[PDB]
Amino acid sequence: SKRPIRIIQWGCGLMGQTLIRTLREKGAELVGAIDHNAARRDRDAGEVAGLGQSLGVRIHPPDQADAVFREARADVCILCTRSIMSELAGALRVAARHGVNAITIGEEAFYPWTTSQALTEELDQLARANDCTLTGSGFQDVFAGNLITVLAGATHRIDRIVGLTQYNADDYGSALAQKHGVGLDPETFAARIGASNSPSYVWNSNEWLCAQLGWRVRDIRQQLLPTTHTGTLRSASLGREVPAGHATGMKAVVVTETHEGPVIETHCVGKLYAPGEVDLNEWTLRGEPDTTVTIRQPATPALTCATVLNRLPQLLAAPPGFVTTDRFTPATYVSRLETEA
Amino acid sequence: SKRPIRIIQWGCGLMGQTLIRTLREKGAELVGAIDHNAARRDRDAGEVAGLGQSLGVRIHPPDQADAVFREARADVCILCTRSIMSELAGALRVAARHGVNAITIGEEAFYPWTTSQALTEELDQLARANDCTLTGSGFQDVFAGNLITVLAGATHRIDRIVGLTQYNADDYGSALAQKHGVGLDPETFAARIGASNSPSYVWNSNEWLCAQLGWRVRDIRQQLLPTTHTGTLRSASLGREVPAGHATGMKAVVVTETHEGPVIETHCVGKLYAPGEVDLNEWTLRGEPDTTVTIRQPATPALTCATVLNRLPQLLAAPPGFVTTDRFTPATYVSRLETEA
Ligand SMILES: NC(=O)c1ccc[n+]([C@@H]2O[C@H](COP(=O)([O-])OP(=O)(O)OC[C@H]3O[C@@H](n4cnc5c(N)ncnc54)[C@H](O)[C@@H]3O)[C@@H](O)[C@H]2O)c1
Ligand SMILES: NC(=O)c1ccc[n+]([C@@H]2O[C@H](COP(=O)([O-])OP(=O)(O)OC[C@H]3O[C@@H](n4cnc5c(N)ncnc54)[C@H](O)[C@@H]3O)[C@@H](O)[C@H]2O)c1
Repeated sequence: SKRPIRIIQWGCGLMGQTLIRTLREKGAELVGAIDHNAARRDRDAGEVAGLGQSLGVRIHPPDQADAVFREARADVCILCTRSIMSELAGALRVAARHGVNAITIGEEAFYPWTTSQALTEELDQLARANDCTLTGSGFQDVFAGNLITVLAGATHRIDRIVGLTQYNADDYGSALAQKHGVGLDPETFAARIGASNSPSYVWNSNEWLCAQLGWRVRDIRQQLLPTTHTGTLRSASLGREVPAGHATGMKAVVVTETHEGPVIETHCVGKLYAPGEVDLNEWTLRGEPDTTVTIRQPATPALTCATVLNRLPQLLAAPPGFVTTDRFTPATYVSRLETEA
Repeated sequence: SKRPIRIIQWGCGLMGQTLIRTLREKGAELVGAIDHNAARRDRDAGEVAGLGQSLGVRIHPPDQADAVFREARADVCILCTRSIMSELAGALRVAARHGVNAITIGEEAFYPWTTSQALTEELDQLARANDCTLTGSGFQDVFAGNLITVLAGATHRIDRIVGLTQYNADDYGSALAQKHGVGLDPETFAARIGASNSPSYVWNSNEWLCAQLGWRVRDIRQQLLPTTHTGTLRSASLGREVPAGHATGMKAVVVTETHEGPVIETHCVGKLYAPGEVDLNEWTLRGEPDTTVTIRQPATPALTCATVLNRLPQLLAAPPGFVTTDRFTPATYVSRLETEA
């Protein structure tokens, strides 16, 4: 027989709400929900996710996470909270301590082996010790990952891979807007965002490409610059107007050099959109031959969530540890989130 | 403890010439060459492939194929000759009888399990008896194959996959132009091409998609129509002028219906090009979300040959038999075509 995959949603904001709705559509069961947001604490997860029915799954604050793991008998925790390993590791450790597989959309977690080596190695040991799998997925998994490596499989010689990924700061929560300097004046942007130069999502996803292609990274250079508009734009996530000339978000340019020779140059743009702007995804493999792929207006949030749910059967089957998706076969379409009973 | 992969090129026309040059750039060695073409017979394969320096590999006629396989001690035979299994079987039997892995760009061979079931089962048993693997690859492997299934892994619900593939009937040899009815008057086209309704490349590649997605085919419907131009066009492959109103090639529409419900609808055009026409590759996964992917002017011949060479390490490692690429992980970029001792 088959049974529902049993999921704990940790982070019940925009992406977590989409996942609660879509996991139920595919026959999975929400068995726990954790969020620290004062407005969502104590509410039913079905209500917060916009469903027509109460699920009888109360949103618990993270200080009660152990009790929800013990009670829930979950197969997997999906973690949609923060972007950087230091801010994900706490939740991933709770999942691993309970022997529960976890998959996060936190962008650094896609490939954190060099940017947060100590935390990743510690979680890898802890996941191995508790016979469960931790991984990072989301939009990058295909759209800055296997889309490129599938095309590399048809390429004679790669000299350079050149990428552009653009997403709408207002499709996501305050964390993403903050990381992108949305609403900062030019000086504060340069001082807080530019100067600290924290790895953009494509620093890690470029490393993921090199790992899957069998290349060794020899140098990484990133520049973070503010984006701008000629008019006022509004950030719904931060609930403030952004004057013309203030940062509407940021453009990251990452150049990843290899010992082998090929280079990966990726532009990563997260900003408020002026009228008629849309998400972009375009890659060129330069060499023999040159190949250019364009996704026409990728539905970035939907593609992020669908990839996570399609990964779950593989996550359940995966060997224990912190296992990044460069070590998996590509996500396949799964009609039903049901598992052998 | 590694050595060059040893290749026999069977078919030294346009694709075979590209393969002889490219295989060497990736570290493989040409150990045999077969072609029935009176103009290439007895010439050096390096010379025919446009190299500056002779390789000391004479092109042999296929009546001498056994003797060249016995001498060559090949790892792989690349077969670039004909399109349909009945016309490839002769060469695939020679490869298999000599324990040599074979990969063909013959379009039916991509997924021949239902269109040529008996030949496929016969070759499977012959390959298993000789500890070697036969497979079909080429442009379809990614561009009507794993490009679609990688995007399916980011999709919540698939209702329909709709594809358009257009290629230049003049980039390939006479066999492809003939399969497409190039230069036929409308009556002869109807009588020979339209009426027989032989499987277009996307009949087999849509079956390949269903196999990889875990769908069961319930019906396949194809219509073949001639393409036309308003002016005379020239086929370099046939050395023929094609007057306005004669078939410049053919457009296939294949609708592949599954038991599960999703449908794959693929439009496939192979023809002579009027001024400004280019190759096209565009796919839409309709459902949730809708995703459209476009390849800008794919370098279809270069992509065909590069995919074949990238597949070779997998072909060597593959279990014995007729093993279609739906059973492999996607082709990966290979810098070095080497194998153990
Ligand atoms: N493709 C991708 O990988 C991808 C795409 C979408 C979003 N993201 C990332 O995922 C995260 C969530 O995005 P979102 O748009 O849903 O944001 P959101 O702000 O709408 O977030 C979900 C919730 O997480 C809560 N939260 C944060 N830290 C928590 C913790 N330790 N414990 C409990 N609750 C916690 C917040 O209160 C919020 O309610 C962000 O870091 C974003 O950058 C990644
Ligand atoms: N992506 C793909 O899968 C793909 C793309 C390119 C070509 N093809 C197919 O592959 C074939 C080769 O294409 P090409 O452009 O190299 O054509 P080509 O005419 O240049 O082919 C090479 C030569 O093979 C010879 N040949 C045919 N049958 C033979 C046999 N039994 N023994 C020895 N030699 C034989 C022919 O005389 C021909 O000149 C065509 O049928 C074409 O339709 C498929």
